[PDB]
Amino acid sequence: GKGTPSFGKRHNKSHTLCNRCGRRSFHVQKKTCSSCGYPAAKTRSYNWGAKAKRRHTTGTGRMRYLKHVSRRFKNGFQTGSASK
Amino acid sequence: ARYGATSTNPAKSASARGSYLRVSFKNTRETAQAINGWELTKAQKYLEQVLDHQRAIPFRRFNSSIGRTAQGKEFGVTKARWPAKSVKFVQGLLQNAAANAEAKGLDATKLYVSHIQVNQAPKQRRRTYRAHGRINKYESSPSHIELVVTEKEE
Amino acid sequence: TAADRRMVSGVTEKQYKKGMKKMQQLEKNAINTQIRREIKRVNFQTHYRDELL
Amino acid sequence: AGVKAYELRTKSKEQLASQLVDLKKELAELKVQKLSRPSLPKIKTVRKSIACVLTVINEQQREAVRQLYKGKKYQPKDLRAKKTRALRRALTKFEASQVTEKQRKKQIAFPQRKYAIKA
Amino acid sequence: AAQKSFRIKQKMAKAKKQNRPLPQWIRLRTNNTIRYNAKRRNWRRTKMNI
Amino acid sequence: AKQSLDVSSDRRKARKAYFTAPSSQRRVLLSAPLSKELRAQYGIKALPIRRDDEVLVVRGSKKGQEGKISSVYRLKFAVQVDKVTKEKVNGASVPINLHPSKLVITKLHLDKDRKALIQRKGGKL
Amino acid sequence: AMKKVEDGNILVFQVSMKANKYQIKKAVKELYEVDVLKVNTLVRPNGTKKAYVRLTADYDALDIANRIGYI
Amino acid sequence: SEKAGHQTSAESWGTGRAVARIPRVGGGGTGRSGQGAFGNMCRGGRMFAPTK
RNA sequence: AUAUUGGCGAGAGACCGAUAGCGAACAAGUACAGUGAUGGAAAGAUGAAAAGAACUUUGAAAAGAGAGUGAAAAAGUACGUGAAAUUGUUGAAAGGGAAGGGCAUUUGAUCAGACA
RNA sequence: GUCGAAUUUGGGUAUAGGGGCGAAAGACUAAUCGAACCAUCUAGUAGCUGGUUCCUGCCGAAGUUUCCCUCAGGAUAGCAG
RNA sequence: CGUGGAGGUCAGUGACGAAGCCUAGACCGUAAGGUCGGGUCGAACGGCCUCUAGUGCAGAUCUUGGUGGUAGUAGCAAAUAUUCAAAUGAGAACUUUGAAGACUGAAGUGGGGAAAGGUUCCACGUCAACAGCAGUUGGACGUGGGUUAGUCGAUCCUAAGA
RNA sequence: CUAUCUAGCGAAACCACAGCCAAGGGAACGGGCUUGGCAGAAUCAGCGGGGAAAGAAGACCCUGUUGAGCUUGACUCUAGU
Ligand SMILES: [Zn+2]
Repeated sequence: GKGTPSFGKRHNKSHTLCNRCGRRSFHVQKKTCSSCGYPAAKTRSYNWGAKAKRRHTTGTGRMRYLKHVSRRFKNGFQTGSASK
Repeated sequence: ARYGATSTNPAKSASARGSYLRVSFKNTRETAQAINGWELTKAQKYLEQVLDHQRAIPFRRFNSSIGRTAQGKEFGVTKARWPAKSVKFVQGLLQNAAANAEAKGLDATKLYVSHIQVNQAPKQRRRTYRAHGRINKYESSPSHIELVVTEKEE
Repeated sequence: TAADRRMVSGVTEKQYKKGMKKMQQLEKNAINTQIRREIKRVNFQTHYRDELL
Repeated sequence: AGVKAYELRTKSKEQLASQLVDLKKELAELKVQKLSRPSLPKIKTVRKSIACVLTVINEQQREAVRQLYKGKKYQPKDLRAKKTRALRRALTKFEASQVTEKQRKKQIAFPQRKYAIKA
Repeated sequence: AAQKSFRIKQKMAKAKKQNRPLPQWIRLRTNNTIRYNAKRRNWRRTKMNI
Repeated sequence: AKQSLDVSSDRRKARKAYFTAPSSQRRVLLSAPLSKELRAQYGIKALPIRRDDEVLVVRGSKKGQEGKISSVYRLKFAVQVDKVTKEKVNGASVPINLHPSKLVITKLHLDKDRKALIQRKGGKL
Repeated sequence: AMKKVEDGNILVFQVSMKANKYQIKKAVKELYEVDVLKVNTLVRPNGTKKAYVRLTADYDALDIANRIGYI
Repeated sequence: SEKAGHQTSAESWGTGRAVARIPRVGGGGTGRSGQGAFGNMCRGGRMFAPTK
């Protein structure tokens, strides 16, 4: 049987957790991930997947440093001590 | 907590209620119509004879292909059943309406169950698993119950 | 005993029981929603073999 | 509520470094009483007090290393300016204001003069 | 498995801490639209794919 | 009418700039008028409300009930007054959430940085 | 864990995740001024680390637990 | 929005199934997967002649 | 001078008003499905204020009946108004292998106003 | 039916779409194979099928001529408003 | 004729109840539809002259949501089989103990493990849901506890190969 | 062991409205129309005559200025050599 009796032989994973995007896409035999190619330098992104860039672009995360750059521009990238 | 079309006065009445009870709707309806209009001392005697398999509950509306029996003769029907979960939930409200007619001061010697109706509660879903990988519903049919006993005036 | 942790921080022993019984029902209507709406397009397969003739 | 940073700039380096250990001793005893008493709200202030010490310790060592590199040609990349990467690779206001010796002789002889139209 | 790696034991320990109902003092705040813990997993229903 | 292009006449932009105001822009939102003695004594129309001001109610069903500001609950945009309350059927006496606009200030909790505040609003001693 | 304090000389601590059985044997020497026979270590299923340090036959575990203050 | 209703990747099921020939969202495990798309009769679809 | 459906900050509308408008007014690219690329929802409104029903009594309990709060529980966290399908009680009437409809009147019910 | 072998099988690894692999059936390639799955161009095109939302008033047809890879369709003349 | 919005006007209606909804109650119009009484209900909405359109549904094996008849019906029938007393309990064919009766029968219904799952292990509470009958029991719900290495594995080395 | 009867639990396909015939005419094989035969509530277990029963925009045939697999000395090219 190709259905229910052959779904019982599925106990060996072929993808594991990626280390740079943290989702089960890192293919073990190829040794490359498939949502963003992890041993590659640049992340995998395509303009035919316009929706699949909404889930991953700039803004879906903490933005630990970039969220302050717009405030630091307004004051003008000043430095030094503050005030009275 | 409003009730059905009770055409009696509230001053000599006492009422009870159950909501979202997980009895069958189609059996608690025919239980509630077996005792409609009766005296309270004779409905309580009758409803526990049902549990001892004498004097069945006459099924009138929801009675398609149920089995025929001989205990339906006293009602003039040939199809009757003895629903046990239904009478245990109607007995639990006749005992609650006969406890509110003591706290209101009425006499339990001449009460009669005047208005009694059931309704349909929101169903409770489950799944059943059919052949060739299909999924189908498996729902409960719960029921609200309202009940009003009243002193027999003239 | 973490039972007193409730009793100092809002919740009472009684308020937990009537609160969880509402809460365990607030998940009951939602799972009754999920079974009802999905039950139409859940038998809708793709590659059925038709073992006849 | 315990310490206050204006009363910690004054205290010298070895006075802070022994005050910080005295706060870590008090903090560790408070995580024992929390195991036996359900609420313990004092443990917020002791945990914000070793942060107030540590920001005063680091305040002094950044300052003392800055006058150690004062006026030198190269200071570390922790004391230079965190302007954006595009600004640091850009020309300085002397380098941008460099003109050739021919374009400098022209600006002193034929400058842009201002004028009007009526007489 | 039994002989497991550390970066799945670090993941099933987070799922242990997230296997908690709503705290009951949450439902008492001013504008509290939350009423139950809707991201709540159970090992019978939903396998986590880690 | 509106004349600068920095102010909005939008409904939605002005209710989002009210319901999500931070807890110090809610300080001026909860101002309260002074009675017709302090307006002759000091010389302001309104001050931002503060805890432990003695106050009087001019609107509502609790009209003409003196009290004292017990807590400025500037999260529900409400203030609470003690010596008036609501006796529950359980026996608890919860206080009432008033709004600072429906009050009037009778005795003022003077202070530094409020003595100076009245002076910059042209007030007196 | 009280059974390990009272029967044996085993003090049980929750240690930080980056400690490595020399930083625990030396911590209990520096914090509590005792001697440690042997440190054992497991990583609890709530993702924290638990260390069964063991005092050595002349230091007593009840006296150290009482000086700390968890009896 | 010119991409309103055209976010989904819906392909019509065909005719051998006993349901209409509108494009239908594919997948499973959500309530949406199976529903119609891309039309103006559909819920979640376009409008007819989107305003320009 | 020019381009700008991304970023940041503003102003606006003969635009949509929760099956609409972005997929998302809400812990929404969230839950969930797939080995994987990818697919991807549903889900807004008690009241001005929780004053979210103390107490009594029947029940093993949920609950019920009173009582009480409220302008109103014909607003009681299943909470604005709450349509239809479909359902229950009560009231009227009809009924020999369908029901319904058209013209005409008897009978019952019901409604009526210039002169009223 | 075969049951000591052209045996059965675990794990590792190799080959990926006009490509793989085939003791060869067009078989198998994740319930998909005489060319997988996913997203996009894409709202592909259709002389073909179904549907096409209020009332009243007045007038009211055609299946015929000619040409067309024309015959389930058009252009043109006709009738009609 | 009707509808969503726009300019104008009626110094229009409205918490002494606007819109909605219900009504084998009334009236007008050939009709599309308009007006009124009653009930409900609680915050906005109309007439008229013009402007504008995402403007009128019985159908599309229409779309989404909801509900029916069928129907208390089909059925809940493989894996040999259960019974007595007691205890707990509001409640016992089903939970616990005891007494019987039996089965798997050492390629086990036994004891362990590799994949895979991930807290299911274990105790104390508890039965709204789930366990397609039941439930006092539970792999369920609620709160916690629990996995200890110089020798056991990884780590180390190479295989086909990357 | 089912079916059957009871306690508990409790779905689905399908459904314009529905359900007694004979002849007639009719889209040329009516449950309804027309003329007759007639006809008494509610129903239970069977049963396979009928409902041109249900299943799926006929898999055969034809039409399409609709495709695809494959073949060769079809037309137009092409890697390679
Ligand atoms: Zn990745």
